[PDB]
Amino acid sequence: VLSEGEWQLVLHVWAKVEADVAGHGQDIHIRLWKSHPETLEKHDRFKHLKTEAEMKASEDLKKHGVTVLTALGAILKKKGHHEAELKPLAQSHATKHKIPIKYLEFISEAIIHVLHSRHPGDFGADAQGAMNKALELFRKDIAAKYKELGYQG
Ligand code: HEM
Repeated sequence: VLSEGEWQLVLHVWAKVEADVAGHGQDIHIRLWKSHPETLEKHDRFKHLKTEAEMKASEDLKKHGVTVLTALGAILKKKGHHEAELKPLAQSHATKHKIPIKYLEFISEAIIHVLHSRHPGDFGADAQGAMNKALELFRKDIAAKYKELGYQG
C-alpha cells in the first residue's frame, strides 16, 4: 500500500496528464510499440500503421488512448480502492484481448517514460517511485483477477 504522500505525488503528476490526455495517450502508445513491437500485434487495426506520423494522424488511436488513460486515471484516483473499476478491465484483458502481465509491465514503463519526458519538474525520483508503486499495485491486483478468471497471464 502507498503512503498518502505517495498517492499525492501520483495524483499531482496525473493532473498534468489531464491537461492533454489525448497527446499523452498517443505518446504512450508510440513509445510502447517502439520499445516492444510485439505489443502492437494485439491491435488488429493499429498494427497496419507504419510510421510515427501515421500513428499520430490516427483518430482511432487517439480516441483509444483517451479511453485507456481514462480507465487508468479512474483507478489511480481510488488510491488502491479500485476493485470495482479493475474487475471489468481484468475480465476483458484476460478473457478477450489476452494481454499478459508482462505487456502491462511494458506499458507501465512507457507511461513512466512519457511522464518524465514531458513533466520532469513534477516527476523526479520520489514521484517516479510513487508512480512505480501505484502501477505495480495495479498490475498485482490485475494478475490476481486474471488467476481468478483462469488466465495465468
Ligand atoms: C494501463 C493499462 C491498460 C489499460 C488501463 C487499458 C484499458 C483499456 C480499455 C478501457 C479498453 C476498452 C474496453 C475494454 O475492452 O476493456 C481497452 C481495450 C483493449 N486493450 Fe487495453 N488497456 C491497458 C493495457 C493494454 C495493453 C498493454 C494491451 C496490448 C499490448 C492492450 C490491448 C487492448 C486491446 C487489444 C483492446 C481492444 C481493442 C481496442 O479496443 O482497441 N491493453 N483497454
